Amino acid sequence: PQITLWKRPLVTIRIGGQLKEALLNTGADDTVLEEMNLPGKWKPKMIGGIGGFIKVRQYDQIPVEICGHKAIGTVLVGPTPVNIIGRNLLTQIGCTLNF
Amino acid sequence: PQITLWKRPLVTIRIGGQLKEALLNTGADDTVLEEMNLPGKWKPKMIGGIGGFIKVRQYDQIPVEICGHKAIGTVLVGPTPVNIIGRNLLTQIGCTLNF
Amino acid sequence: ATIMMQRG
Repeated sequence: PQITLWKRPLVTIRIGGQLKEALLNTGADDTVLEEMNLPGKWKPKMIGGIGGFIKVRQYDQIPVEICGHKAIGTVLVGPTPVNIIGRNLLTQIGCTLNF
Repeated sequence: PQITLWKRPLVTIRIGGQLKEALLNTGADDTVLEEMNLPGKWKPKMIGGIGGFIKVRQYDQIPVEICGHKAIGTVLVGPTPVNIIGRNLLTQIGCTLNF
Repeated sequence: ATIMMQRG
């Protein structure tokens, strides 16, 4: 589909039977979801942005469905004020910016 | 143009005869630029992101050329780690997300 | 890796 930007581009994503709302963010290299338990090993990581850095947990090969699209990749979990879908996954669903 | 997301969507913008590199960011409501001087009166403002809140300076009605397309709107200036073009200006140049 | 999410 074609998503306009009059409002925040929030969409529905499916993770392990969990359905959540996420922000399509071209300004994020990675995907950062709010606190949630995921199976598997994870490496500690520090990610930054406006304001500074926060510590998150990195999980790999996590299956995620975005608007009926299947995607699998790295997912960072930490105290994020909002769920963020980054470029690592956006490229997988063929998402582009157009004007 | 159509922009893919395998790399950061950085583009060149022209603001006040100055050329700068900025990130097309659908995950930002506003446009925030690194410290620089702009004409006109500005009001102090606080904005937030991943690592918390920061203080910025708000300039209104500033003309900004993004890859040749003209926009005129609010530009916030402050300690952002990277220049970002937010939705306030992206909507003005007709930018959409597609997949 | 930088996440540039920004809220007004």
